[PDB]
Amino acid sequence: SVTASTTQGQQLSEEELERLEEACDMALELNASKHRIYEYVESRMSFIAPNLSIIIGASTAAKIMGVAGGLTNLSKMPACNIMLLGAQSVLPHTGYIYHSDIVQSLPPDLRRKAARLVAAKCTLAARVDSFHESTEGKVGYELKDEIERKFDKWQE
RNA sequence: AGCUUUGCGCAGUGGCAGUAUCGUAGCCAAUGAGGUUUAUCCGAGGCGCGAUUUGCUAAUUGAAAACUUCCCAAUAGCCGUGACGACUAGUCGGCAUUGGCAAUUUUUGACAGUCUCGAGACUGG
Repeated sequence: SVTASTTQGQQLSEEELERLEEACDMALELNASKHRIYEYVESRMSFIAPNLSIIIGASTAAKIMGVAGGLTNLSKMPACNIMLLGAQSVLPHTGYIYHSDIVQSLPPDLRRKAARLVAAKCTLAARVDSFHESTEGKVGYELKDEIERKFDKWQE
């Protein structure tokens, strides 16, 4: 309001205002579509791979389940490849679980090691939901408590 | 029967030893430590804290450097002299101590160097 009192800006057209209006309307369409996709992918990924979704987050769980080629290919991958799963001058030897929110929830030098912590345990989680045990996700909850317990252990 | 591999133990030669060797009871660690190289790859301990027995010998200071001393008194050659003694003023033997013992015959150095085949020669300017 303070800088709308002094804008130094000229008015738009009617075509310019309606062009910006439909641009903002399709932008809200893209935002609501993104959140609809997010809700569906978290629901169906908590059904398909509950423990991996609990550890990493179900969108990144779906990304590393897809680029590996499903759960039954994600299990028989080691922990040192699921770290680099989704890789490609921005950061090297990084996968989809380096740019996760739970691996960016810490200082920038605390990052790489944390990737190896989230890659290993979720690999266990991936193996745990390659067979259909722990459908409620208790292995994911226990391992995720272990993850952020180690994160709080490293932090001050 | 011989050869031989791997791990461990013992001893020995040699090498290394504070960017070395360990402890860790605190935490983490193959359910993955730690990764800038080659990363759909590698794979072992890591971070902190804390360390760096025993016998022998030398040397120094110190009065004393840790295994059951100092001090006084006396005892442990010959020419003269004094007595005692012996033998005829003289001689001899032993004992004793109240002066002396580097000037040719002795005990305060004619010795030292050299040369020749047990024996001699040369020099000491």
